[PDB]
Amino acid sequence: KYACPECPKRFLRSDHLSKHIKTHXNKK
Ligand SMILES: [Zn+2]
Repeated sequence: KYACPECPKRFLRSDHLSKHIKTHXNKK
């Protein structure tokens, strides 16, 4: 839950990381 799973961006907020990975996840 904590820290990034695919990119060296590791903080301490799992749910900042949820919507970080919801970055890992929509692009326009
Ligand atoms: Zn990341």
